[PDB]
Amino acid sequence: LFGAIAGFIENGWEGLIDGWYGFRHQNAQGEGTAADYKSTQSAIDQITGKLNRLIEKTNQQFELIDNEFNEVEKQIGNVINWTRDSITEVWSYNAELLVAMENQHTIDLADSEMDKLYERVKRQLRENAEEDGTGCFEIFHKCDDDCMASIRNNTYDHSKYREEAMQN
Amino acid sequence: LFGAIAGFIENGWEGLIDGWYGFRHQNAQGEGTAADYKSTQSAIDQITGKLNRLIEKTNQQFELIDNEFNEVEKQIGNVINWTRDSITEVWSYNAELLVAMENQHTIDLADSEMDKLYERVKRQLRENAEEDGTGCFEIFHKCDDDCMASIRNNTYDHSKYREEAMQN
Amino acid sequence: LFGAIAGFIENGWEGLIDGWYGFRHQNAQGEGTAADYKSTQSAIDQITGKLNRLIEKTNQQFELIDNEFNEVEKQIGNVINWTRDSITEVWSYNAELLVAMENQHTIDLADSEMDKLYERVKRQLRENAEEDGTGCFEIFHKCDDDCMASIRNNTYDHSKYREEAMQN
Amino acid sequence: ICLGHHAVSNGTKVNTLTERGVEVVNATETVERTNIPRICSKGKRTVDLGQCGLLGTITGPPQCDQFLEFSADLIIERREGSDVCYPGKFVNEEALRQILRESGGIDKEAMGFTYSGIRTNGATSACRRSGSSFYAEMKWLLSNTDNAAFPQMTKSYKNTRKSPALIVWGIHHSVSTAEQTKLYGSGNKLVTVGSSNYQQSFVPSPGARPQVNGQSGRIDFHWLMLNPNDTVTFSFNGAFIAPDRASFLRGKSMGIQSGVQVDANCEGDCYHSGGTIISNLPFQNIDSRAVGKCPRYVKQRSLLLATGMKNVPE
Amino acid sequence: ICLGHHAVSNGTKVNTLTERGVEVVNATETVERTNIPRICSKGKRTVDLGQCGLLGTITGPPQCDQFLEFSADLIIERREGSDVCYPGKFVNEEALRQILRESGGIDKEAMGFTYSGIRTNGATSACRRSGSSFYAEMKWLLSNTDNAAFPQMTKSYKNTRKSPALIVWGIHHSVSTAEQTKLYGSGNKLVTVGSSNYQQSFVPSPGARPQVNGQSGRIDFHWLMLNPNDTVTFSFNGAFIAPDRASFLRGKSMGIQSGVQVDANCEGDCYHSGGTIISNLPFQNIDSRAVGKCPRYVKQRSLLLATGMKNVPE
Amino acid sequence: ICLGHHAVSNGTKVNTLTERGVEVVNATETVERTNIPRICSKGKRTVDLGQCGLLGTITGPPQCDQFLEFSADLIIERREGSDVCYPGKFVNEEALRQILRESGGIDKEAMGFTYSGIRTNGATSACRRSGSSFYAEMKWLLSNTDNAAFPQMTKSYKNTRKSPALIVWGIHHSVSTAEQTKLYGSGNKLVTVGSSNYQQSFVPSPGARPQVNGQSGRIDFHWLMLNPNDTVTFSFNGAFIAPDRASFLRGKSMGIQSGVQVDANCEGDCYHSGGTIISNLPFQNIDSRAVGKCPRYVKQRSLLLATGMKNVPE
Ligand SMILES: CC(=O)N[C@H]1[C@H]([C@H](O)[C@H](O)CO)O[C@@](OC[C@H]2O[C@@H](O)[C@H](O)[C@@H](O)[C@H]2O)(C(=O)O)C[C@@H]1O
Ligand SMILES: CC(=O)N[C@H]1[C@H]([C@H](O)[C@H](O)CO)O[C@@](OC[C@H]2O[C@@H](O)[C@H](O)[C@@H](O)[C@H]2O)(C(=O)O)C[C@@H]1O
Ligand SMILES: CC(=O)N[C@H]1[C@H]([C@H](O)[C@H](O)CO)O[C@@](OC[C@H]2O[C@@H](O)[C@H](O)[C@@H](O)[C@H]2O)(C(=O)O)C[C@@H]1O
Ligand SMILES: *[C@@H]1O[C@H](CO)[C@@H](O)[C@H](O)[C@H]1NC(C)=O
Ligand SMILES: *[C@@H]1O[C@H](CO)[C@@H](O)[C@H](O)[C@H]1NC(C)=O
Ligand SMILES: *[C@@H]1O[C@H](CO)[C@@H](O)[C@H](O)[C@H]1NC(C)=O
Ligand SMILES: *[C@@H]1O[C@H](CO)[C@@H](O)[C@H](O)[C@H]1NC(C)=O
Ligand SMILES: *[C@@H]1O[C@H](CO)[C@@H](O)[C@H](O)[C@H]1NC(C)=O
Ligand SMILES: *[C@@H]1O[C@H](CO)[C@@H](O)[C@H](O)[C@H]1NC(C)=O
Ligand SMILES: *[C@@H]1O[C@H](CO)[C@@H](O)[C@H](O)[C@H]1NC(C)=O
Ligand SMILES: *[C@@H]1O[C@H](CO)[C@@H](O)[C@H](O)[C@H]1NC(C)=O
Ligand SMILES: *[C@@H]1O[C@H](CO)[C@@H](O)[C@H](O)[C@H]1NC(C)=O
Repeated sequence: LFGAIAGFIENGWEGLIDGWYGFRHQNAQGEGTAADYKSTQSAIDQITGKLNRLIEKTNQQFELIDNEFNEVEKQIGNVINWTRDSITEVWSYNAELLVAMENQHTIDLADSEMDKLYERVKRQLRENAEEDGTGCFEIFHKCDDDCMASIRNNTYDHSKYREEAMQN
Repeated sequence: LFGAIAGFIENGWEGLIDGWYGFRHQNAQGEGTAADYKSTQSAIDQITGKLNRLIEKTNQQFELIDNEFNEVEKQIGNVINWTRDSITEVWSYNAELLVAMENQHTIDLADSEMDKLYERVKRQLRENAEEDGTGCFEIFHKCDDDCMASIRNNTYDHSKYREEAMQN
Repeated sequence: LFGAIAGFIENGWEGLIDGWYGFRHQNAQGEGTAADYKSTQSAIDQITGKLNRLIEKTNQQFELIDNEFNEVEKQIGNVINWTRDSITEVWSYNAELLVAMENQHTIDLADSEMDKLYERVKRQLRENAEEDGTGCFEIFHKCDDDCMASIRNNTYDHSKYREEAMQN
Repeated sequence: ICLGHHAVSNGTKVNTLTERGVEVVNATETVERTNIPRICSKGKRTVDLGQCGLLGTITGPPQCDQFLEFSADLIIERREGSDVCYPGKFVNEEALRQILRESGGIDKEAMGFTYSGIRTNGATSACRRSGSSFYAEMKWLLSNTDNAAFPQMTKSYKNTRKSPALIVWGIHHSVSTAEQTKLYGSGNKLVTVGSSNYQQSFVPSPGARPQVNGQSGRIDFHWLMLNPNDTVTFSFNGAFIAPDRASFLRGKSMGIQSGVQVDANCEGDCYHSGGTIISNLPFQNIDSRAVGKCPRYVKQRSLLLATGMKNVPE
Repeated sequence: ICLGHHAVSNGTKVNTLTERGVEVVNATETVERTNIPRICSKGKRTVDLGQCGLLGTITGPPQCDQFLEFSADLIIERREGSDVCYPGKFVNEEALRQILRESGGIDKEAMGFTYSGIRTNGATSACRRSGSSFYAEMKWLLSNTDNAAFPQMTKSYKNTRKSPALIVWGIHHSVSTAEQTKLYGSGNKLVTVGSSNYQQSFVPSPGARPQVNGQSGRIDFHWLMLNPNDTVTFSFNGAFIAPDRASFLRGKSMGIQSGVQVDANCEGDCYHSGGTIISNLPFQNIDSRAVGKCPRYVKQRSLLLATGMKNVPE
Repeated sequence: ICLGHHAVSNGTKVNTLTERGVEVVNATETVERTNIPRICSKGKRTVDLGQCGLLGTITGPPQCDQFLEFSADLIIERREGSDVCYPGKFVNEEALRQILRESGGIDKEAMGFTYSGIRTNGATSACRRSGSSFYAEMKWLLSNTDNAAFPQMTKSYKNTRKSPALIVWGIHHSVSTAEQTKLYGSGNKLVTVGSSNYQQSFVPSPGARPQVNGQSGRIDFHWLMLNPNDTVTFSFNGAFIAPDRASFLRGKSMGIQSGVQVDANCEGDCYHSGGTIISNLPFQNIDSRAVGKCPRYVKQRSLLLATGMKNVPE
């Protein structure tokens, strides 16, 4: 676990319905809550990949070994049931473990994709900003809906904005 | 793995018996080695959760299929043993894998909870301090047993202390 | 996953054949692409440890329960095959899951050892440098093949170089 | 600038390695509970035996007259089915069923046996056709007259085919020693049977059994698989139901037992008594004895797989 | 300010995916090795058969006189137990035991058989009570005099109950043909047995066997389960041990085999020959054949589960 | 300063929890496909039975004359092997093989039986040695003259050893009732067999079978394991092949069936019909019925394990 989702970030945005991970800035010109695609998509293609691994096709046929209209001899009958029940315990165990393990990883995986989004927005706004501590970045040079777009789509100049913010 | 426990932090504190993760500062007024609760507790509730998942109750009864006072016929006897041994290999394998997998995760989990403690103390003392590189923070504004408490319980003002340290 | 290999780092170095993780600087005196040993080795000893866990020795003997020169009676024959096929499904499943799980972890493990290398070079060059954002560090005090060695082997003074770079 | 993640009002609890009931944004079921209560048989050569018992297809009681040479990918046994007109049963009956279930059906072939100096048309009111009849593939061999005697005969049949020949005969057990003689004459009667593979022998055992289909006698049915070019030999002297025809396996099939109806509108590969399991899920909690190509049976009703992050509301 | 983690002097080595013997702060065992060498039976209706063999509860040798109608949740078989006074054995004996083990005990019911024109009180010094006796639930049927003859009889019993009726009879094999006649008169003797379900028949086989319990003859015990409203019929003429009473299953139980004593002070659900496994652990290395509700048997003695971080000392 | 990771031109695709075919730097196979087409037997006491059938080692047809007392760690059965000179077969034959396969070989011991008033040297052209012979460990017991009669005898053998004594006898079934009398005299012939453990009995069943090895009669072979200090008793009167010697298990071995040759230059522990699987891998896709100490059989041909990071080229 990476410490973002249910981490220092207190909660989620039940109005963000455009993707899994997004942006929301608080400047002068009103507002804007957005969506990041390449973080949303990458986490989606991985959950989708897990799911498509659990759907498969045994070309493995099994036949009747028992008879429910006409019970087989008791001794062989009991061996068969004993065998079937043993096998049932095995699969019930495998299933329970598989899902628990997979869910644990899925959860740690989505948390990962938050932290990987963040930590590279952080590296985009080099010294022209600071980490608030709730997933927020205080920009010390009043960015706008042209700047804010340049961050969202990774084009923000990590220098041609600097010293205006540096001495503040 | 996250790189804290047996990471850049060289070792552990065999005198920290109040919790799993704690604090120890080195200012003028003597010393103080403490304990963090919400990092200690969260890692504990997760180990406790693993353990409580491995203790369960098969309402799955199995009956005698064999006889040790009076050996069953050889042919069916051998089939039964062959079956039992196959099933035994399966469970011995499941057990060994389960534990190895679980331990690997438990270890990476406790390491995680160190890094999540650290990296948010780091974000508390914004620019009023620096990362030594051994899990230590050089505060550039002589904090005390009132300050040090304010860090330990997340109340340190990440500004009302700033410039005193900034120009140092 | 930690976000380094196939992360912000765009690609790998098909000329780095001295180890898994290395260094490459770009100063005045020509060039130099090198190799880090203790990151390369630690990731190697862990892959080696996985591999040596999958090679083992069942002192578990199984005997013939069937006959291919002289077919056993049909009823017991069918029970035996049914049992063998059930067991085969179990192991085929275990194998497929084991490998997929192990590979997922191996990959996230090597990524981890990149991030743990980086993030401690970063903590070595305290404020005397900045994160470019592609795994590169802009040193603001022209380091050389004596400096560059001191970083590679963790001896760089994280102060006796400072203010020369600080005001730049 | 700040960044967060999405969340929802009502989420789905799942279980993890560390917790039980941690809410995630979305989940999906992993265990199949949905049954279709019909035998999905779309595209498959199917045979519903109804009242004909599977073993009856070999011997030929009237229920099985239209099944003496069936051809199928899928064979359906029914509870109302009977292998028998005249009361009796097969030795190692279940092994035979499993053979017949994966046979692809049967082809019949005359074994050629000719008889001289005995009767041949033995029948009963337990096997009704016109009036009293018998198993269509079998021969109730008898002493010439309403007592008389039975010449210890020998019949032999050679499998001149490239496949094993399913041979079946019967031993008749009369109500009494009085009846056994009135049919086959007196004396301890013996049937011996051997192939270059096989080795057995039979004496009848007369006595009064309770009435089944209005009859107190029984017929013991036995069988063996004759390999190609191997020969089988029947040394007998009475109490004997002769095989008139042999049976050969056509190829491959799957056999099931069900109480639900056929549907050529749905395709299935996983069957059980109450219908068809059509699913992509790796597991099922419907029937542990389901046959064909099925998800693995598990005891759990439900195991939810996370398809999203942890759901954290404000 | 600096922060670290706790550690200890002596830690616990565990195994991981990547390592063997990595020390952690704390660990806990996952494989049960602790046995309690008693049959923990607290709160359970228990029957310790001692010297009575489980199959003896049906036929009734003197060891089993106090067990002819037992009622139990838990049945304990003992090594010293015998199904037999007069030497002999059961056909398909183990199937029967497994039935009796999960039966909840047995209820007995008279089958009503009345006899005329033969003897009925056949006994032996192998079955001691007052003096010479016999199996309490069985009838040693005999020719009237110290030779005489045996009228081929027929007895029939109808299960008028809502449950299957366990029927048991015996075939007596005498030391000789001399003895067989002195008991049942001369001639090949035959017992036939049939139900609307069942179909079999028997001839004795006299000859000298070695002495067991001072006796060189044997009794062959056979059995069948009569379905409700189905009838069974016994056509015989000698060499026959008649069932006097039938048996019905009471409900549900579990049967074990053990050499250790009962303890009503401890509750258990997982049993084996050497006692009771009381544990919450998912696995055990005590006995692979343990029965009841048990952890899964594994070959490993120990598998330690990490309950703490890696232990790093200075 | 900048830092990266290594990569390669041509990498290896592997599968993960999330993907299929993700390239890594290096991989290694986990499923064994490599067979060695010989029986690797280096360092093992090995016995290749060739034409001697495993069960023949007990009875002693001429193929097995050099195997009557073999001693082995590894027993190899061959397709060309036969248990039989005079045509016949064993009852519960496969159980016996499994016993003989893990026996470590056999030691023989005279049972001491002496005969008076019958013939003893019965032979046949199906068992060639000098000329006509018989099974070397068995005794073809006969009436004194070319008709005559057979005194109902009794032979008894006590296991005075600390191990179970494998006892084997035969029942002879003649071509006819004519032949049965010309050999053993007239009348229903009976063999009874019992131990303080065991309980059975036999009547022959004459009749014409097809010719095997130029012979139309059959011999039925039966067997039992006599516990120490327990005694077995043979009550008979004809149609009987007497055990001349008993057999004792030497210790421990493993038995296989193979069509490939022995190689004392390679050591193996995992065997199958087509050779030896020598591997450290946890899994194999070679033969699901492989025996000994083997990797687990899986259906997959290949499952590649990552031994490096993800491979990312520029
Ligand atoms: C070949 C032959 O004998 N067929 C008979 C048949 C047999 O004799 C009998 O099945 C052998 O056990 O008997 C048939 O009627 C039998 C008759 O017996 C009465 O006692 C009873 O009351 C009737 O219900 C009925 O079973 C038969 O149909 O089988 C006549 C047939 O010709
Ligand atoms: C009903 C009856 O005949 N009971 C007999 C009994 C039977 O005849 C016998 O068990 C059938 O095989 O024999 C009894 O004594 C037998 C007697 O035989 C001697 O040869 C032997 O030396 C003694 O040990 C003893 O076995 C018996 O008790 O079974 C008498 C009984 O009346
Ligand atoms: C002890 C004895 O009688 N040995 C005979 C043997 C037996 O009689 C026979 O195996 C029992 O079924 O017969 C032998 O020759 C039999 C002979 O029979 C002819 O009909 C046939 O054409 C021949 O091929 C051959 O089988 C034998 O060798 O077994 C003679 C031996 O003395
Ligand atoms: C085997 O199990 C089934 C249920 O799956 C049960 O109905 C049946 O009675 C058992 N068979 C025997 C022989 O007891
Ligand atoms: C089955 O295994 C047990 C040990 O678990 C052994 O004692 C017994 O001999 C085996 N049964 C047979 C029929 O060999
Ligand atoms: C059991 O399976 C094998 C293949 O593994 C097959 O050849 C054989 O026919 C089967 N046995 C029976 C009795 O059908
Ligand atoms: C819920 O999960 C399933 C599996 O991925 C999917 O069918 C469905 O689209 C999901 N719901 C949403 C919000 O997409
Ligand atoms: C099978 O039949 C062919 C064709 O007649 C015959 O030539 C051959 O002898 C037979 N095969 C065997 C097993 O001998
Ligand atoms: C050691 O582990 C077990 C399992 O959690 C526990 O009973 C015990 O309390 C642990 N020891 C410590 C230090 O708490
Ligand atoms: C069972 O007994 C009832 C009560 O006498 C009877 O009416 C009925 O015919 C019987 N059931 C069957 C199977 O016919
Ligand atoms: C490829 O993987 C295997 C397993 O570790 C190993 O034998 C081989 O050395 C590897 N190749 C390289 C580049 O080392
Ligand atoms: C076994 O043989 C010994 C030695 O003669 C004998 O004393 C003893 O009675 C026998 N053991 C038994 C089972 O009685």
